[PDB]
Amino acid sequence: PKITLLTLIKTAEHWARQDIRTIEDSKLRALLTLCAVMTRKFSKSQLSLLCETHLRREGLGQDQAEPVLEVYQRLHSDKGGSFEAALWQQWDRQSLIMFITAFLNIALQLPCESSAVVVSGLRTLVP
Amino acid sequence: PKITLLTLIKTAEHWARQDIRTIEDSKLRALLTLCAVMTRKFSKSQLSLLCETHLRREGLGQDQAEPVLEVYQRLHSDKGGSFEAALWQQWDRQSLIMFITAFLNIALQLPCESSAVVVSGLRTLVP
Ligand SMILES: CCCCCC/C=C/CCCCCCCCCc1cccc(O)c1C(=O)O
Ligand SMILES: CCCCCC/C=C\CCCCCCCCCc1cccc(O)c1C(=O)O
Ligand SMILES: [Cl-]
Ligand SMILES: [Cl-]
Ligand SMILES: [Cl-]
Repeated sequence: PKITLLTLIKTAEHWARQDIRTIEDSKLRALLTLCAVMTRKFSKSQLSLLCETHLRREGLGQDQAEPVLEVYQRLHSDKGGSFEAALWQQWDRQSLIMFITAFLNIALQLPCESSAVVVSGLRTLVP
Repeated sequence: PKITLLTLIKTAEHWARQDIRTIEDSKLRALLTLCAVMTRKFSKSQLSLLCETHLRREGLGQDQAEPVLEVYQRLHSDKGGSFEAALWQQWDRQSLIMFITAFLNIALQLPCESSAVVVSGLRTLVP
């Protein structure tokens, strides 16, 4: 199966509605990759909104704004999956589960662009 | 209307099939924006394949690989729509229409990730 943009979305849709509390680590690791790839499909200007929506959904305090944003920024700028690998090792299983579940749900709802000029023009094309 | 990843794909699907000869400059300009945004949803490592697929579809020789790749590279690394705007100025309508039609078609079929480790993992998640 070819990993097109659409296939990537469809995959996120499926796993967003799954109970992943008792999946294998092999699939959990892949889901983290899915989150990283998806993060890089958003403009860097949307990371702050992604962080905001994450805090809101999971009911985290504003004290977690800095660390949650950092995770998204370093995923967005990750190369060779070095940070993604660190995140896997450093965090426990449950923490990764909740983070992944949150993102997959958020990602499908948030716009991938913030630029007003770009958004204004793209809205004229939407069927 | 919310410019999500899915909305972006649906807009590309629609306009890929449209005969965009005789359309207004406003919408033709917006389509160029769509191409630029869509280009940056591909990993840098896929630009070479995007170029190759472009040439083959349009029936161009390999002598056109360098100029076509340059366009995709500069769209990919564009900031503030600087290069995007220069394309509009420099290019004629037909050169721009042919490029847009070409891209919108090929983009929906090609993978947005090349890294075998990423692809291998994401493949295990596809429903
Ligand atoms: C049973 C033990 C007592 C429990 C109650 C008292 C202990 C409180 C902290 C225990 C972790 C719960 C999540 C809160 C931490 C925010 C997420 C985070 C931040 C930074 C590094 C991480 O590695 C993580 C992470 O992995 O979650
Ligand atoms: C097995 C060999 C590894 C050693 C190789 C060389 C050293 C370092 C590798 C790269 C960073 C290693 C993790 C530490 C920094 C990212 C961890 C993180 C992530 C997200 C939020 C955080 O708040 C944090 C955090 O504060 O830790
Ligand atoms: Cl941490
Ligand atoms: Cl902990
Ligand atoms: Cl004009």
